Amino acid sequence: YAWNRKRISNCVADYSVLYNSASFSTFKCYGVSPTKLNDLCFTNVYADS
Amino acid sequence: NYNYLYRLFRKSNLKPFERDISTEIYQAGSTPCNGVEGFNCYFPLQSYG
Repeated sequence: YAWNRKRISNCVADYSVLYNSASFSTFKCYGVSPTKLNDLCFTNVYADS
Repeated sequence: NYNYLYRLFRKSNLKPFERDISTEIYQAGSTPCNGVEGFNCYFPLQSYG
């Protein structure tokens, strides 16, 4: 109910070996593209973990 | 009546006045597919309820 609002943005979502790592859970963002994460800079993305 | 099937996505974009009768799937994410085709492969066509 008090979900977070940390502004984790304007960074690099590097995923090259992250995708290869099978132990990883999930990183594909269908909002824009699973591949469009490396050089994508996030405007004001807020995490609600 | 599920006899009507429509495509979910195509690797290439539209091309005017063309028909596609393919059934393979692309390695997208989650459980993309096995080898080239088979189980854990999301069908590229969905029917209409």
